[PDB]
Amino acid sequence: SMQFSKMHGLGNDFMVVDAVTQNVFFSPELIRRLADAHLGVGFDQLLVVEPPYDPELDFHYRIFNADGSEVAQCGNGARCFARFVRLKGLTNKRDIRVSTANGRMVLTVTDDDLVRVNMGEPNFEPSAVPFRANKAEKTYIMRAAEQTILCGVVSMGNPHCVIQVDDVDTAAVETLGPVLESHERFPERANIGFMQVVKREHIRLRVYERGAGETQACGSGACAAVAVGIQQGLLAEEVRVELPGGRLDIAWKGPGHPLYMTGPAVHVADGFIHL
Amino acid sequence: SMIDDDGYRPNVGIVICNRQGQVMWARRFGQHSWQFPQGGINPGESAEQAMYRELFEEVGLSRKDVRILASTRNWLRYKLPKRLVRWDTKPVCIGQKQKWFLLQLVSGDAEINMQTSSTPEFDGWRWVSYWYPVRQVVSFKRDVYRRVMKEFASVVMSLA
Ligand SMILES: Nc1nc2c(ncn2[C@@H]2O[C@H](COP(=O)(O)OP(=O)(O)OP(=O)(O)O)[C@@H](OP(=O)(O)OP(=O)(O)O)[C@H]2O)c(=O)[nH]1
Ligand SMILES: [Cl-]
Ligand SMILES: [Cl-]
Ligand SMILES: [F-]
Ligand SMILES: [Mg+2]
Ligand SMILES: [Mg+2]
Ligand SMILES: [Mg+2]
Ligand SMILES: [Mg+2]
Repeated sequence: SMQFSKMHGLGNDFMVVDAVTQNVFFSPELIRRLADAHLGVGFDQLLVVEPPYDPELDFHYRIFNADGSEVAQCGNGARCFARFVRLKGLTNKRDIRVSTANGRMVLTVTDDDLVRVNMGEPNFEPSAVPFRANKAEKTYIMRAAEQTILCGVVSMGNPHCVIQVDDVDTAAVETLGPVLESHERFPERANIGFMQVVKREHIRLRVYERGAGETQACGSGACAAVAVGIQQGLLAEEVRVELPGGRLDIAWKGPGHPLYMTGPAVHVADGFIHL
Repeated sequence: SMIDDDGYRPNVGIVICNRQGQVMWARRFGQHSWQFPQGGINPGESAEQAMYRELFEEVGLSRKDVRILASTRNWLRYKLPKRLVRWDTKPVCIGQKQKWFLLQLVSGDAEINMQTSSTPEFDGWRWVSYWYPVRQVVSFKRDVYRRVMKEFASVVMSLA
């Protein structure tokens, strides 16, 4: 009987499998069966932990969707993965080096059992967003419908446009979101963040994702909002970010430094299923 | 001979770890496949005696270069790929039956030496991360390696 766990990170339900000490091959058919809530286990995504391909890494892991395809979205599943391998005694390291479909990472498990990820250095150069503007500004003006908006723009590897609001619950995420997401000044569209600054160290956030609309926990959007807020002199070096899906903590010493994102992973259950 | 009635050669395998929790990974002489050291128990020796002998023969480490941290309880068996069985050689050996030892290297890396013998089995080595061998070992040994590394994990994940 194959052992598995259920975990929750970034507002997503993961089924998580130790494929290091268990001998299992995840065919697309097996995956789609396991995704079935009645025939199988049921999950948003399947996270499979494997031995490393590189002798200097600790593990490799893959993420599969319910269709049975491997998903390659940067940092996806990282927090559950890091807590899973420690919880199951596959490692005792606090700095875990892992390869994924998107490259490699060093994940750090903190003393509070949170997982910190190095997200790289934010880039504010409009050309790298991409964003249509002559030179970088801490704030930009944009016309959106017959309304004008101030915003910051940054790339965390993907494009972001961050707008200050007075309350995220009373934000026109659903009308202003689409208008800016495909605004003509974003030739590749952009994720639209609505940032309510509670304190220099505490924001609330909703994110209208590029192409996907509002989601529960957009990690790169949390990073982008805090990076913009810091670049604008509004935010401290370490910021609690409250999202619909939960809480992240961002830390950034400003240009010249990488930005860090720290998040929880909940171990929801263990189980087993005969294959 | 040592071949048992099922055709299994008694054998001892060695997982050598350092203080960083890496394990020693050794290249088969004149080939490009890598593995842990292992070797046959000779007539009249215990598993642990064969282990120390093969250890010095293959890796050049003495009793005082290492500490025994653990060993597996019972035999773990793997079958040779049918293509590699020498059916003409009496009694026929279809695989090996192994007791595995977890050793901590307590001396410096310089004490490792792969040429103590006339017929060295390895011509290179390196430290690799603990689970890397489970992927990289040759397929017909993978089930044994998976079980060995699973059993030894708690001991290694305790040297910090
Ligand atoms: N491809 C591949 N083959 C391997 C690997 N490891 C072992 N073999 C082959 O499997 C056969 C037996 O190997 P093992 O079970 O490891 O045992 P042995 O090395 O024979 O003695 P030992 O347990 O150390 O005392 C040999 O083929 P022969 O019997 O023809 O001897 P050969 O190819 O050497 O001419 C090895 O070459 C590997 O990692 N990759
Ligand atoms: Cl990294
Ligand atoms: Cl000796
Ligand atoms: F040998
Ligand atoms: Mg040998
Ligand atoms: Mg030998
Ligand atoms: Mg021998
Ligand atoms: Mg031998």
